[PDB]
Amino acid sequence: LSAEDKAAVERSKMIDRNLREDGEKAAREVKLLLLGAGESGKNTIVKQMKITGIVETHFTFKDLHFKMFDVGAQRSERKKWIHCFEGVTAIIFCVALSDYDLVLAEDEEMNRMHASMKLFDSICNNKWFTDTSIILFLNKKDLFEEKIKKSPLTICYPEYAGSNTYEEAAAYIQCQFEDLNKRKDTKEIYTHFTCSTDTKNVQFVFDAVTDVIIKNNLKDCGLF
Amino acid sequence: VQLVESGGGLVQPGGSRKLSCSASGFAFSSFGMHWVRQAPEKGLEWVAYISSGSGTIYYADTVKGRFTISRDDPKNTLFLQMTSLRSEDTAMYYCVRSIYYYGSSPFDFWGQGTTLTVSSSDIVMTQATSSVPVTPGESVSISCRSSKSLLHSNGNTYLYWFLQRPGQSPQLLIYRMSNLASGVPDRFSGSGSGTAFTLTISRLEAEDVGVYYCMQHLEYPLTFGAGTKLEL
Amino acid sequence: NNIDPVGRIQMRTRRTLRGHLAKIYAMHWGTDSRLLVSASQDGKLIIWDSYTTNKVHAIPLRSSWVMTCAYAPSGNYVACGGLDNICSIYNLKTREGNVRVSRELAGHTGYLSCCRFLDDNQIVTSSGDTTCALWDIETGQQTTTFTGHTGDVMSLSLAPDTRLFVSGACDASAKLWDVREGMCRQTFTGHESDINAICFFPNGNAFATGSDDATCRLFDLRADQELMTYSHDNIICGITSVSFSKSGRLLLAGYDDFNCNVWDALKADRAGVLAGHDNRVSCLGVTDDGMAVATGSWDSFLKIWN
Amino acid sequence: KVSKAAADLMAYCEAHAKEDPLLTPVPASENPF
Amino acid sequence: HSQGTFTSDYSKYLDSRRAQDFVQWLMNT
Amino acid sequence: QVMDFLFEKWKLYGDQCHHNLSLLPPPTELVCNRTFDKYSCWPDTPANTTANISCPWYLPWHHKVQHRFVFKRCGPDGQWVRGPRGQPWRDASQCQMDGREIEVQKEVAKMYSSFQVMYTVGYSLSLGALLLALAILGGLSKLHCTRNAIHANLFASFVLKASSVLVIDGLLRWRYSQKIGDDLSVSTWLSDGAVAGCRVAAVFMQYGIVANYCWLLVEGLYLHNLLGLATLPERSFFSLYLGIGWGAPMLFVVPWAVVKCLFENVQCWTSNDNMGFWWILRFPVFLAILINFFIFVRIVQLLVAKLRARQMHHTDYKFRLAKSTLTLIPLLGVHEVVFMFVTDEHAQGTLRSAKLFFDLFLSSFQGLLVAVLYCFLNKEVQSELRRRWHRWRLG
Repeated sequence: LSAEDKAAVERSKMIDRNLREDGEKAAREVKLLLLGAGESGKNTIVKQMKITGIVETHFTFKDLHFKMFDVGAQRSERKKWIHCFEGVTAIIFCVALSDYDLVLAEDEEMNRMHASMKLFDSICNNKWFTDTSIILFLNKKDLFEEKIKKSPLTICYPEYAGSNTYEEAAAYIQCQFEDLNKRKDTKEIYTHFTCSTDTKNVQFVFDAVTDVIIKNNLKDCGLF
Repeated sequence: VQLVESGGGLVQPGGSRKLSCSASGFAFSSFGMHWVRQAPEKGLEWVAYISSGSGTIYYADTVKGRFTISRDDPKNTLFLQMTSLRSEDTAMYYCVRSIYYYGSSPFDFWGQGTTLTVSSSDIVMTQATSSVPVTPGESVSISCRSSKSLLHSNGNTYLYWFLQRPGQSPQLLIYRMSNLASGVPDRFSGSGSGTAFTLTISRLEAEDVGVYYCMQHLEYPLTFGAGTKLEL
Repeated sequence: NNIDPVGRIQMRTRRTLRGHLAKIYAMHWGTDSRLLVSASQDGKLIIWDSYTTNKVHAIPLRSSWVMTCAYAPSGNYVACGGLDNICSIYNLKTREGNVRVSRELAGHTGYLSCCRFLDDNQIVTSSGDTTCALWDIETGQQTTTFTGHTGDVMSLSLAPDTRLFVSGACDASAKLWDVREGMCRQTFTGHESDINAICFFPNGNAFATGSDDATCRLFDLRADQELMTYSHDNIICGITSVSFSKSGRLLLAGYDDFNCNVWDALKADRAGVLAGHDNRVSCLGVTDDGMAVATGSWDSFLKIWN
Repeated sequence: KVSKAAADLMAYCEAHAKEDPLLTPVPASENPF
Repeated sequence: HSQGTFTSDYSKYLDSRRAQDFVQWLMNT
Repeated sequence: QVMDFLFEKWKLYGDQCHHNLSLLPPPTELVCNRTFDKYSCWPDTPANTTANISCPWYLPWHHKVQHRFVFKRCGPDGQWVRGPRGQPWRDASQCQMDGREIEVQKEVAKMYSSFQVMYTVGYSLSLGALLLALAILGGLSKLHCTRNAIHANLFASFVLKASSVLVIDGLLRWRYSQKIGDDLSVSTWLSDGAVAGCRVAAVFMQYGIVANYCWLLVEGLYLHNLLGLATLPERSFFSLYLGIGWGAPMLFVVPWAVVKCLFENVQCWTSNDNMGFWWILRFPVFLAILINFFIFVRIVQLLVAKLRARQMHHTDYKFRLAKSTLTLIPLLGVHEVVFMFVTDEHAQGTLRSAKLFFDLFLSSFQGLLVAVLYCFLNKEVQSELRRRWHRWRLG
């Protein structure tokens, strides 16, 4: 009966004290994926952050430790390694508002807002993200602001018929993306507008993710 | 890779001293620290041991109550503070580094050892011979016996061989009576039954001529015996 | 098919190696049927003592999303995989300390899928950019690089004689290689969707590719033909890990339907069901003798089934 | 034809069938868990 | 606290039931 | 506590006129049987008349009936009247308790038989449903989840509540539905028998409803910190909760026991003649609802802050999901509707009939709701059992 591996189960209780210690520390920090298309503007928000495959940016803001697992560019499919991210707190999509006039230089047929929406529904309608609350950043606010004046925007959307006003047409396309979720009960898609200007938008992210874990605590106690 | 001690002197019997085995060179916090001492002419004797993270604190039954021991892990040292020093405690105290998992090698690296001059149930094994004179190039085998079957039911024999080159620390040679340690060549070999044990020292060379030892590791406290000296 | 059946094989949850706090992506069985290493995703792959549910080593690793692990045949090198491509080889039998990282084998552009040690010095990775490349450990650079698929490789299964292996592509195709000439031997088709794991025949004449449309196929190395198909119309999910027995007679698969199922070398009968997992199983392990089979399901546990 | 790979298929799985700890139910002493 | 009042009025009653029935034993015997 | 007062008052009355037997002169006329027929003792000198002696003073209503006389006619042969069996016969009907007091007693005995079947069907419905719900918090191992581990340890603070109120029912049926035909039987029934069981269960009850009301304080202070309200500390984990939940009544019940055992070991330790010695055990349960009232009025402010995000959902569910929560939450907020102010000092009349009905009704069934709201109407233990049913679709 425990000859002298009784010191071995002393050690195998000692690192099982530390796996429970770091495991109770790494569950308090919020893990948030940010996923973007090609040149959508994800390099500005990590520049707006604080701080070869994926990267990781363990920044923090106002008594809360953050993680930020950017996808970067894995040349393989998103059908294969996307299982790893189940249990992320709140993913982040990012599209530039200005990325609608140019066509994508891969086949020059489908528009960028027609392909990024075709990439949005791949990650909102798939099995592993049915309750991960998306927080999409509409990016490049001011460069689209100058863009909308000299553009009738009929190239991207033929079905829209209204004024080419930034407080109307860009506020329309906010409702053009966030109505792709077939489950509008469990995925609280927040939106924001940020560019190289409009500094400190992680004050929104600090108050968005805080409104996710309470909506994930109340949902787990049956209350919601 | 490095262990240093301090705290020597000449005390009358009835004094006190705080020994200090300072640790360096390795991740000290996840090790087991033993305190084997050596009589000024006679064999080794276990004194005290603290587990990893100040866990299973033990003592030897001969010093069971008089000595206090602790470890300052932000300072990486051992506080062998002694109270009511007796005249039978003259020793060159060693401070041993041990580690316990599957396939491990406890008691691998020893302390360098400082002396301490004071003025004026138990499983016990026995040696085989106090001295055997061998001229090198002869492949001498040595033996050992005990008073228990050290072949506990999980399938391994808990006897650790050693070697003390004359003057320096008792370097380990063979752990679990059948496994070669790190730092010994592939000419040694150990074997043994539940109670009797042996060691085959083939093709003797220079400087591996010191006094040998043994150490059971089935239950605490730990014994060593008088130790087989090797002569020429 | 005149060979007699083997009856219903049941195996029980003999062990529960809890201690993890996230999912589990790889449980490679060690070189001496005794220790296993389990690839977590929280921060920490740990090595187990299977006989007495002890964790001998907590290894806090950098690339916090592991996707494969491997235990060296010399028993002292464990290599995590990853998706940020740094297949960092760890050292175990270290003089004077706990644990260390030896060589961070950067140089892939995809994502590491199944790295398996050919010996103590040649690690054969397999990543997600059509490159199942050999390496040299202390040099820190590649030695050869195997291309010839079209999509990406998802698994690797090393032959016993350390002469070749099989490539688990997304191409519904398996590729035969060599280790001493860097040449295409053959390429075997037959599946429909991507495959997720291969194991090898213990005699070295076959390999069983686990697809994602609920079918295994036992191919050949010398006759240029698939031999036996595996199918059952009630089961529909995707295979995640395939393992043979010690003899190659029994077959242990692992499915997305939260359970294993045990087929035959020839009969293809759903003999055993090793249920008992909450989420899907991820990895298996069959020892060098056969006294244990353990699964690596995403519910932070491992259960060893004998 | 087709029995060339069927020959060494059933040649090997029977020759190691006597030493399986999976096919043959191991008794309760030689099952060390 | 309610069962510390309800039972503490139950036994405050049920004592006085037998105290009447003790007199009902002294009479008719 | 009146019958043990009477029983020694009876023996004090018993040797009272037994001493007056020593001062009896012998007969000077027709003497009857100068006796004491277990309730009345006379000087016994009738001129073929009745007994003009007083009704005895050892009655519990003795000053209510004091100026009346008990009659017992002696015949002209020196002999009193008899009964049909042969019992002695007197006239105690004019010194009975008045029929108004028996009539107000018979109606409340219907009430106390109504309440004691109200909770007994309630606790037995709860304790049957708790042990099913406390089975699935062990059998499908989400046991160490700190929300489930503090709910599995609230399920085992209702079984220890419900069983220990059912026992103090059954140990008030043995102790009070036994015939008293033997006078020597009630000589020892007051002190010796299966009576120390009614002393150990009367503390086991008064533990098991302070180990339950302080246990809802833990479930208050756990949703306080999981939702993250103000002055949130670090390392307030549930090994502190076990000490502030299970052990905090052990700082209250044994101070109540030794202030009772020193003072009064009356019939089953349950009577409260002095509320000051009873204010000890009514103090934390009035505290652990006062604190849990705050954690309810804070937590309602949190869901009304979620009024904004429900625009894409229907507008007829801001009243639904505010009340499908505020019925889902009262494990803790089911008291404090009556007994904050009335507090058993002065609550008599129909109020004590009403206070001890509603708090008796909810607490008898709040086992059953919490066993089924927090362990059957959440989509985890359904979807685990829905797989285990499907796992049992092949055996």
